[PDB]
Order: sequence, then C-alpha cells, then structure tokens
Amino acid sequence: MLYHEHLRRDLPNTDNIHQRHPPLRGITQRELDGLIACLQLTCTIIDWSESARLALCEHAQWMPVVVILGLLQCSIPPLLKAELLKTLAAFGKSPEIAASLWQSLEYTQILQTVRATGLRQGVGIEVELNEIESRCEEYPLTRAFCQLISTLVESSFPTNLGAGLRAPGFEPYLQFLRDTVFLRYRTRAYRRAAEKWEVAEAVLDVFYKLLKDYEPQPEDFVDQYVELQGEERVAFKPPGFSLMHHLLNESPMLELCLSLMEEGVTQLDTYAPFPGKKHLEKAVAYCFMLLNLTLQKENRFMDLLRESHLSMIVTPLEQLLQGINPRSKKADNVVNIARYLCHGNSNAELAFESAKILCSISCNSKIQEKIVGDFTQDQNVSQKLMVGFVSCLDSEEAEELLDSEKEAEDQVKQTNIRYMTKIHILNLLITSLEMKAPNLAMFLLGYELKKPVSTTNLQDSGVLGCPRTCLHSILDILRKGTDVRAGPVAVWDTPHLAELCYQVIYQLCACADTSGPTMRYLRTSQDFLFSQLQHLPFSVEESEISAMNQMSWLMKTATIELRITSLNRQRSHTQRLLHLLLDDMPTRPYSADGEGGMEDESRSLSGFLHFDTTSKVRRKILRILDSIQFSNEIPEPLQLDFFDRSQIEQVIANCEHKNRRGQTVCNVKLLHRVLVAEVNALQGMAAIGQRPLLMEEINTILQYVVERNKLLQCLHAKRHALESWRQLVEIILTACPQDLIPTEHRQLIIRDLLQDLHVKILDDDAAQELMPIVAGAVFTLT
Amino acid sequence: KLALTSVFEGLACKCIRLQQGGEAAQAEAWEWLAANQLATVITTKESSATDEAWRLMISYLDKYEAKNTLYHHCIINKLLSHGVPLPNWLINRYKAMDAAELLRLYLKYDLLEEAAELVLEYVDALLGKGHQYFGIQAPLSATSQLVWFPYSAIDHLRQALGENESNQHNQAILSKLQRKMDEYFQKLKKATDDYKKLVQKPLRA
Amino acid sequence: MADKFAAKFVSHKISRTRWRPVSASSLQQPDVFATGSWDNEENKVCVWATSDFGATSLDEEYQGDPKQLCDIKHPGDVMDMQFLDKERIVTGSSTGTVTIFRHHENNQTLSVNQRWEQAHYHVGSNMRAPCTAIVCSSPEIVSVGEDGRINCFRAESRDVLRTIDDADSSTMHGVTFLRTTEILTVNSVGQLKLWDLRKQGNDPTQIFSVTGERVPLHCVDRHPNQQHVVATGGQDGMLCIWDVRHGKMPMSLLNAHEAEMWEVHFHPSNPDHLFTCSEDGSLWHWDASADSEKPTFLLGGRSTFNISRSSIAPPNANQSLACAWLSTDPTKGQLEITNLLPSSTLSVNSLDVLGQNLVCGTDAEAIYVTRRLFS
Repeated sequence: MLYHEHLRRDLPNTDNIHQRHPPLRGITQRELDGLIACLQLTCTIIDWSESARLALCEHAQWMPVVVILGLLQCSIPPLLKAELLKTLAAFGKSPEIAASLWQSLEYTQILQTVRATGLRQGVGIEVELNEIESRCEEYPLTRAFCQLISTLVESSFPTNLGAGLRAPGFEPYLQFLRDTVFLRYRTRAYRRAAEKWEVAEAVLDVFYKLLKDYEPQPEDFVDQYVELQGEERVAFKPPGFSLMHHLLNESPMLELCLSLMEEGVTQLDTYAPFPGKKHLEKAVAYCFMLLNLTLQKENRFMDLLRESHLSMIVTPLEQLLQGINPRSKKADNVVNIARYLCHGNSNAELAFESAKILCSISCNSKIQEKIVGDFTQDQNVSQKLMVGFVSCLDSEEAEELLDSEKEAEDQVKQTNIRYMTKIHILNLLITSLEMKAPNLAMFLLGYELKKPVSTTNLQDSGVLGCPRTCLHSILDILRKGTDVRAGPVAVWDTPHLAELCYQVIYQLCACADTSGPTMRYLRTSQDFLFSQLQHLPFSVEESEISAMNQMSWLMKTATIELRITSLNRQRSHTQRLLHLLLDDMPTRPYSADGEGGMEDESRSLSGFLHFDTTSKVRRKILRILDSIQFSNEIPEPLQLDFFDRSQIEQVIANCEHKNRRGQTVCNVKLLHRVLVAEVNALQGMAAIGQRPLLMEEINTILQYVVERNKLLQCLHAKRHALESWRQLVEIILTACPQDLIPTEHRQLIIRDLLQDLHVKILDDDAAQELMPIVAGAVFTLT
Repeated sequence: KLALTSVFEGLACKCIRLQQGGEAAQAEAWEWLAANQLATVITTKESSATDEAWRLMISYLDKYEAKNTLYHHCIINKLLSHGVPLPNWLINRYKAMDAAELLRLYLKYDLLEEAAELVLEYVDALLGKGHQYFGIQAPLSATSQLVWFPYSAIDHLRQALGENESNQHNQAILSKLQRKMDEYFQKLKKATDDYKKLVQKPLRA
Repeated sequence: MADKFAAKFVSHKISRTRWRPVSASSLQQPDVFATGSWDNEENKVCVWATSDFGATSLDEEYQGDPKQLCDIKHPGDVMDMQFLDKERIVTGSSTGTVTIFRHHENNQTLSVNQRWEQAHYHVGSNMRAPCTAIVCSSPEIVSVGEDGRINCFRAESRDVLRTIDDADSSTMHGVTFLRTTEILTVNSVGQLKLWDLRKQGNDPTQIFSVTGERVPLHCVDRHPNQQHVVATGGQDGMLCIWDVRHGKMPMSLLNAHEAEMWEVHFHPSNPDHLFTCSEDGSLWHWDASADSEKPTFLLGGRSTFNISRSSIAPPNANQSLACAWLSTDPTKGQLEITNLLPSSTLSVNSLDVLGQNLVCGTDAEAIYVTRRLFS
C-alpha cells in the first residue's frame, strides 16, 4: 500500500513538456527481492489454502486486489509485475474472487479492451510485451498474464464481460492471446531457448480450456444486437466458437499448430536432450488436444452452421489436414502426426493423442485412400510408420499393472495411456476394415497394396524379408499363454483388448478379399484356430461381456474356416476341428481353492457296466452353450424423492444413441449435463439449501442408467454368442460331409442339443430377446 | 452494545466464498447455516446453501435495522470489493433508502454502466416514472418537497464516461444521460416557473 | 525468376512506391499501394489496387495488372512518400512542401488533409529548398531537406512542432526513426547522424562515417527488431551495416550495386531478408537466413584454406543472439544475393516490401509488383 501510494503521486500530469526532472526514486534491488519473496510466500499459502485465500481477499483494510491492480498501472520492473499477476492468478482460483477479478480487469484496462479513436500510444501489457520484454529477450509478464487468464477461465466464465463499456464477451483477450502472443511467439528473440516453449504452452493451455468446456448452441449462430451509447452493435461470439472457426478454416492459427507438431516430431527424431523439451512436448500435446476436441465437436458445429442464416463456410478438419504444408511443400501433416507413434516408448502421452486423432480421422470413408497414398509414397517413412504402430501394440508394460492400486499415481497413468493407445490402434483397424479396399488397415496388417489384396502371401515376420506388422502383434497378444493350462493371458488380464484382437481376425476372415491369404496363414504357419478353440469356453467373472464377445468372434471365425475347408474338400483339417468340438473331453474342474494331493496316475482300463459316477464327460459345443446364461437380473425401478420418474425416462430416451458397435445406450455425460442444467435453472432460496440432495439424486439416476447400459450390453453379448454358436452348429450340420460324423453319434448330438436348448429357454427367468435365435436353432436341429 | 458491522461483513464474505466455492464449500455451509436460527428451514430439495445464506442475510437486515444505512452500505461495499454483481433485492432496498450513496459506491468501484442506469432511473423517478422504487414521496411538482439531487456524483459519472473517448458505448450512455438531464432541467424550470406563478397569485383570502 | 513480377507501364516516371499498411490482426494480404511521380510536366500521387480475381486454379501464371484507383496533382516532384496510417499518405516535395493526403475509399478520391508550404527553405534568402526525405511514426512526422534542416510535425498540428535549424551544413538525403524520440539522418558528405528530438540543441548526439574517402549516403533503414542495427546505401552503390552502439565505423561494407543505391529496406516481419534498389536498374534481395539452422552440436571435420582480411576484434563478447547482419565469421555468414528484376531496366528509384508482396517503381515509367516474394 505504501509503494502504491508513493509511486502514484509521481505520475506526470499531461500538460508540462518542459523541464528535466531528477531520476525516479526507484524501488531498491533489496526491497524488490523482499517484495518478490513476500508475494511468492503469499501465492504459495493461498494456492494450497482456500480459507486463507478468501480471508486475505475480503480483508477490508488491505484491499489486496485493488492495491495489486493499482501497482500494475505504475512504472515498476516487469519481474515484480509478473509476481503480482501470479498472486492475482492464485486469488482467482476461488470462483467468488474470480468473478470480481474479471470486473476489476475490465475497469483497470490493464489490457486495452476499449479503443478510443485518437490515442496512438497504447498503455498496458501489449506495449510492455512489445517494448520492454522484447528488449530484455525474457517474457515473465506475458506468461504470468496467460496464467492469470488460464486460472480465471477455469474458475469463472462471465457472459456479460465488459457490458456497458463495450460489446459483451471475451474477444479482446482472445485477440491479444491469438494475434499478439501466439502468432508472434516464433518471431521473438529469447535469451533462454526453453522460454520459447514456456510461452507456447501458456497460451495453448488457455485455448484448450476455452474449447474443452464450449458446446455449440443454436444461439451462437445468431447475431445478437446490443445497444451501446445509442448505436446497435453485434455482440461478441463465445471464444470456443471463434476457436472452432479458426481451426476449421485455412487460418494462421491452424498453420502454427501444425507447424508446432512438425517442429516437435523433428526435435524428438534427434533423440537428444535439448533445453525446454518438457514444455515443447506439452505445447504439442495441447495442439493435439485442440485438434481432437475440434474433430469431436465438428459434426454438431457444421450441422448448426448449415441450419443458420450465417454466410460462413467451414471446412472439415480432416480435409484441412490434407492441405499442403507450407514448410515441406507436401501434404505431410497426417504423416507428421503419425510419426509421434514412433516415440511411444519415450513419450506415451503424445503417442496416445496421435493414435486418438488418427482413429478419429480414419472414420471418414473419403480420406482412407489418400492417407494410404501419403503413408506409402516414401518407402523409408512407410517402414518407420509401420514400426511406430507395431511398437505401440508390442508394449509389454501395458498388460502387467492394472490391478496394483498401491503404486505411484504417475506409473498407473502411463500404463493406462499405453493400454488406451492399443485400444485406439485396434479401433482404427476395425473401423478401417469396414471400408472399401485399399484402406489403412490393409497397409498396417501387412497386405500388398501394389497387387490385388487377395494375392498377398502373408508370412511370419523375418521370413523372406517380410516386416513385422500389426497382424503379428495381434497374433502374439492372443498367443501369449496358449501353452499354459489357463489359455491366452490377454483373455484374463486385458479382456477388452483380447475382444478387439479376435474381432480384427474375424473381419479379416469374413472379408472376401482378405479371407484367402489370412486363413491360409492362420492354418499353415500359426495353427491358430485349433490352439485357441482348445481353451473355450472363456469364463471371466469381472468382465463377462468382453469374454462372451471374444468367444463370439472366435466361433464365427471357426464357422468360416469349417465352411471353407468343407467346401474345398480339406477333409483332415475339417475332421481335426470337428473332433475338438464334438469329442468327449473330460471336465477339468475350475476351482482355484483346493489343496489336495498328487496321487492317482495308476488305475487301468477295465469295467464296461455301472452308472453311478457321472465322470462329467461333456462335449465342447455343449460346454460353450453352458457358459451362455439365458437369465438376467433386471435393475430395480428408480425410487426418486424430488424428480418425476416419467420425465426422467423421457430424458433418458432423448439421451439414447447407437454406440460405434450399433448398440443403443444412454449417453451418461449428456444426461448428467441435462440434469445439472435443470438444477441450475431452479431459482429460489429453498433450491439453494436442497442443492446437495438434488445432486445426490442425480447420482442415483446416473447409477441406474449405468446398470441399465450394462444390462443392454450383456443382453447383446449373450445374443451375439448364442448367434455365433447357432451359426457354428448349422455349418457343422449343413456344410460338413455327412460321413465325418457317424449317423448314430450325429443323432445323439442333435438330441442332447435340443434338450439343453429347451431346458434353458423354458426357464421362467430366460430373456425373451434370445427366443428367436433358439427357435431358429431348434428348427435346424429338428 | 458492540457494532454489528463485523457480523455483516463476515456473513457477506461467507456468502461470496459460497458463491465462488465448489461442491465442498456448499457441503461445509450446511453445518454453519444449521448453527444459526433460520426460524423457517423448510428443506425443499431445490434450495442451494447459497440461497439459504442470502435468506439469512435478508432476515438479519429485517430484524436489525440501523438508523443509518451502515449495514446495507457495509454489505454493498464488501460485495463490490470482491467484484460480485449486486443482488437485485439489495439494489432495490438500497434505492428506496439512499440512491445517492449507491451512486457513490458504483463510482468508487468504476461500475460506470450500473451508475448510469441508476442515474437514468433516478431521473425518471424524479420526473414521476417509478418514484416509489426510490422512496420519493412526491415527484417533481411546484408544491413537492425538494429532493436532494446528487449533482456532483452525476458530474463525476459524466467525467468518467467522457475520459474514454474511444468507447462508442460510453458515448451512447453519456448522450442518453445528457438528453435525460435536459428533460429534467426543462421540467425543473417549468415547475419552478409554475411555483413562481403560484407564489405570484395575490392573497385574496 | 523474371516470371515473379507483374509489370505495369504507367507513362510517367515513378519516384516512390509504398504499400498501404495492413492490420497486424488481419490475415489480409496488402492489396493497395501508393506511387509518387517525378520529372513530369504534372507530377501526381496515385493509389493502386493489385487485382484479386479469384484464380481457384493452382496452375495459372499471375497476370494481375495493378489498377489505378485514383490520383491527385502534386506540386513539384514527389521526393519521398510514406503512409502515416491506412487513410493518410505523407509526401515531401521538390518545392520544400510537406503534404498529408487523405484517401477516401468510399469514392476512390484523394484530398489534401494538411500542408506545410515552407517546411524547407534556405535561411536568409527565404528561397524554397527541396524536402528530400520524410519518416512517419503516427501521429509524428519528421522531414529533412537540401537546406540541412530537420522538421518535426504532428499530423493534426498546423504549425511545425520543432525545427532544428543548421542541423547539417550539407544536403540530407534520408531519415529514419531509431526510436520514438531518436532519428538517424544520412547526408551528401557520407555521414550517418543520430539525433535526440528532445535535446534542445542543434548538434547531433553521434556521427558515424567510413574511414578514408567519404561518398554521399542516399538511404538509411533500421532493423525492425534490433534497433541498434542500421543499413545505409550511398553513391558508390555500397551497402553499409552499422551497430550504432559499437564504434563510429560500419561493421560491414558490401558491394551491392554498380551505381547509386536509392533505397534499402529490411523485411518488416522477416528481417533476415533485406532489399536494395539502384540507378543501375537492379533490385537485389539479400538473404542472411542461411545461419538460422540451430547449432545441432554434432561432429568434427578438419579442413584448411587461407584468405586474408584484416579485422581486429577483441575476444570477449557474449553469444547473445548474433544478428546475421553483424556476423564477421567468413565460415558462417553465407549471404545469398539474388537480382529480382530482369537485366536492363532504367533506374529502380523505390521499393517497398510487406508480407509476401514487393512493389518497385522505375524511370522506365513502370511499376513492378510481386505477391509471391519467397515462392
């Protein structure tokens, strides 16, 4: 307060251009270091203690916000201003203070938000950046301002910002951050080479936060007019609309983001340590997160734009990514994105965000043929990209640590990021295999794109110089543990990953162009179907839905194989698979609890008559039917104290969509937002006191919708397994040569199948959705 | 016999912290709200802890009327010091009590738009539109009591709106304010001339 | 490379060409420029648009002829020209007059906004003297002349704010802002002079010159990001680079042209590039970016060759952001030098560069424009 009062008395009144006054009694270096240490201690205390933050800000005698903002208007060193802005940022973490800080920032004009026609010399942060920080080659004030804005945007976003002084909205701050900070950061001199990246990180964090919470509304596409001083002016659009508009057009902002990703991967390809590496990696991560948020919101933004009367054209981000890179003079942006997968062992976060973008763009049918072109144009790049995808699938650590709740939060975060990277790569392969050839999955699985795909000779990695491919990684994941009595390790430890691996193998066997090469390779090199079918049924208590779908995809693959081997008269192989499915194997009991005794490999063949030990000899095809439960528990009906059940069921139905797998599920995130929006629309003193109870009842509604979604997914997985089993039985009876199964044994098998299907469907708890598949099987069996 | 000022500042500070606070601050608020005699907690499932904290504040202002606007001033000055928008019920109560002190509070915190809307409404109230919202017993007439016009605070508002020549919005507000001031001065001149005519009819009774 | 410039014959000599300043917040390319004439029966200031008709064909050669929007008569030769802002053009005249013109975009007209008819004149005779150069830092204007005077104006002030009488005993040819209150001038005796505009005296703060024979200096420009780095051109066609903090001598002296160098300009947003034009009919691009390949610290490799040049530099100055233009290392300073115009123009009197766009004016009564400078 004493420094604020002393420095303000010396501000020159604008009317005396004539006399040399003696030098300003500046803050001494020791007083400066003292003030900085006090502000840093203050920041640290209020950063961790909310009660200290509120109690200091509300202190009527100290008025810290007013004094600090008043000191920012004085001619003080930029280091002290940067610490003052960090202290304001630390105060702005509480939403009550943040709303007051927004109003105080507009009143103090620290950034000039109001341009009066006639002053050609701006006062404020934009001039300090361009005249003071640029001469020092150090940018502490600009970073501290970006940190203040980043914290204020996270704690409170005021819609009426600047109302009465200017058109309401955030646009003047967005223009400063975009045009003055971000677009110019590369053209600036830096004394510390690392600070170049600290400035890029600090602005991109603000853009990411502004776009993360923004959802396109119909109101954003209508020009709102606001009266200011007797003139009608158009209101400013929300900052997320402006960010979407620049990212979905050929803008300098999109070009700067893409060139930052190119600079990032080019530095990482050196494999050397360099100053500010961590900050460059984060700045690139925020660029990935911005593009990924853009792709997620793009369809809704373009549909609302098309419904609007705005004369604005916007281009799909996926088409802009096919633009000519101005630096390389080639369309290499998608290649530069995919090269981050080659760094997956060294930086898992950037490989994950790369896999997520590539999975999102690969959904679009028009782009697949071009991406395959871009990836295959340079043979050296093509091989490196293949290695990137393979190395992310082959990562051993992603399978090993999901159940240890007691190890450091950062290791569990990294293993989960690597696991989710595998999931995005497999989803990219699955989604690309549903598209017409040539597609990206054919490249990554090792198909020859120079010839018709059906003429490809798949071989083991290293044979005749064949490279390792995602097909090899998928087969190795499913083969890990097949020699052990328990079966494939991935079925138990990573059941959803194993599901997607079996789905890729099924799609390769089901597609007419890939089936011939695939099934030949799986039979001759890998003996894959026999080795996997010996371990059916899979039974995982925690993950029944995934286990049921794994069995479904494997049974459908076996159904294709039995049909094709039967049609092609491959009698010995057909007979080997039929014996595995139909022969009387001894039950090995599953119970991991039974300490008991290495004694009895020595009693002898003899004794063809007496019926009082059911040595449980049960055919594999009946054991697979046994593992399909026909009953399901129906979730208990919602009991609600404040919400009407009839309205909630309509809201749930309005929140239902088809998942990527074609299943109808309720969008829990969209439902939570609709319910919270309705709770926020409730005005009155009684609603504020009941807010905790309304939020508790929102949580009971969300739990019920999760259980209902689990039921619907379980019913679908049961239906999928029973349909896959029915198709297998039908191919065994219709396509396999009649002399492979003796007429007597065939009759016994059909009678046992008819009795077991009837017992399971006649049960009172049996799901009515399964009846059409069962009646189809009973018809074909009879 | 202590001043209740520290109680009202602290309650205002808790209401501000509640309005800025996440779900954790709302959970902690029920504990201290229950420790105060809200004579009417109907726990309807729709009231936030923030709404009940504001109802408590209203009930204390109603129970403990100071002879001077001190408690309302203290709460408003505290809310404005934290940059929190003033509740319409508090504005409307304080408009009826002392609109000139409210204008000085908005000027002290650089709230030029709200200060200009308050002056426009206060001038409309003096002209006879909405005079009840400002506690003005009779609008500007030849026989009405002289209402104190805070001319110096309005001239400071005109200066503060005029110092920013670049803001077309502040000029639109300033021109709207000037046109309304001219309407007031014309009606004041007419009411003063009609008062002079009332004084100039000769006592023949 | 001849295919980069659209040439427009205009039937009068062009003394000056300047781009209209674009907004730094606009992704808009500069599409409007101004020209001044000289040595014509009636001299003029013209405003031109580069044609943008929407060639959505990536493969059609640019034949967009500049179109005159409007003009106004100019008393005497246009000796120098600058934009003060988007709407206002400032001119120095061979009559000693400084004039502000306003462009009215709505009707495509020019008007006189303000004029100082006796900005330059010889003391004692009151005879008019040419205003040889002008510089703008809105709203401030500085002019210099053959009378050796420096005048300071503000665009809205009818009176001259300050005159430095007898600032030079010789013709001043060029002026630029070093800082908001400091200017550099160049003169007919081969001196670069630094002036503090707040100093009440008429003496320069510093004087710089070459060693030995002094030739006239015609042009001066200041590096946009590095205020201590200055380029000058002179009568001998030489490009001189100065550090105005370090000594009174140029840091570098480069053979640039075979005749008088009329203009030198650093690229405003990419100052590793510099442009020069000359009486010899050439327009040169200088590229100092060859040393911006970040020192990838790797690996060793021997070999010798001797060539003698004398420089005494003491071995202790910190590796702070070496300006490419101040590099003395003959192994690192590979300046790429390109003639941008085809051989055989008359004098190239003026150039201006903004973003990807360059305009120049010639004594061949022609304007040349490119919009793909670095393509």
